[PDB]
Amino acid sequence: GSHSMRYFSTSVSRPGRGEPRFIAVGYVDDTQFVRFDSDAASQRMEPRAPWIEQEGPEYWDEETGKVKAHSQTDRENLRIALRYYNQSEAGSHTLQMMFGCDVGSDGRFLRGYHQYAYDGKDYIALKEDLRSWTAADMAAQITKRKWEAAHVAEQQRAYLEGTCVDGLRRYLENGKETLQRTDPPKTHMTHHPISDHEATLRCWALGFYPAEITLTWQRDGEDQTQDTELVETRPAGDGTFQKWAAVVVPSGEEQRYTCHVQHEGLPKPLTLRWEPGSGGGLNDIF
Amino acid sequence: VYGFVRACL
Amino acid sequence: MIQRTPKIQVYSRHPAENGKSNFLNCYVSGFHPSDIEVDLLKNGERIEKVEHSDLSFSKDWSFYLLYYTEFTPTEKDEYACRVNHVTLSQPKIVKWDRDM
Repeated sequence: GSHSMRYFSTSVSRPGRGEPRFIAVGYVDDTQFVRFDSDAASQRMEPRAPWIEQEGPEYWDEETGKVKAHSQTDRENLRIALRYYNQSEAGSHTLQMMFGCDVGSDGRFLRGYHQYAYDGKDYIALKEDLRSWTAADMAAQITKRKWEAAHVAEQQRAYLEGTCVDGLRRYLENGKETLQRTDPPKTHMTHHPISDHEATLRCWALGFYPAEITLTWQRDGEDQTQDTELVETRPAGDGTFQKWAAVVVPSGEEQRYTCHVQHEGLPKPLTLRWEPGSGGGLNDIF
Repeated sequence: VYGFVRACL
Repeated sequence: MIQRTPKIQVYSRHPAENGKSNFLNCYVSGFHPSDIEVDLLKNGERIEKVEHSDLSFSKDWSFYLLYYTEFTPTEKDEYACRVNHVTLSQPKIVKWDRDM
């Protein structure tokens, strides 16, 4: 199946309190494997996954140099943005960046990304063809014109289409154990009465990986599109994820509703009903 | 493998 | 300038059961700016040694962050999360409910 690598960076200015803070994180799919913190003691790139340990000191040197440089370059940028927008230096501002690539079952290149965001909104972005940019405002328009002159795009297509994918295939093979792990979700339901004539049906999915998943409430075959409560998919804290969906059911008609679960770990979508043999039948025992 | 981010706005 | 208040979910790593070690989580997401105060509370008082994930963000540029600590659920103790951000007037407190 498809896979992807991503590096996320965050730079925040601290008026009257020193240098801005730079936090860089790297993921392969939903698994974090590295990080960098400018205020950190070591002041060097660090491993956040077991399979990235098996790396020579040359890796940690190169990586530290590249990311430690990205700190400098983004610190410089905040300054520039201040001038462009005529903003006061006594105020805090954020600079977010995100770059990376995608692959298919093949291990072939699919899509690339190089993007920036200032104060929570898009600033400039590399288009899908990896040959032209998308400038949000007139400030970015300048940048876009400069970057075109400096050929920043081709330097970046070189990384994305080339290096980027190589390092991803290396991590997917050198990290088979975890990275190609497909954990099915451990479902079940909970019944919660709301009033004297209505009740709530919770549908749960736990310990699943990857994080992509789909819970669907259905009544007699039709989807409870806009009558269904749903939460964000949250990390369990150990690499797996959790999620739940709910509906108010006119008490008495619980069996009419069904919960459907789709996930990469299941050889087939599930169907759960509020009864024994579907997510709640361990109460006929001791 | 991290990239080479060295462009100014 | 754009600002988004956090979304909070306070839950246990594994299905809680009294007298067993487990993990208390508090997940904040969809917020901007990034600085945010988060404290886990045991019976109202702040739980000391706690750990959080490395700052990251979603496709829509908003930040997310997981705060956790090990603990032992008991039939009596009540655990909660306390979050503060600039978009709030008062620090927000979300109780831990092992059911919903």
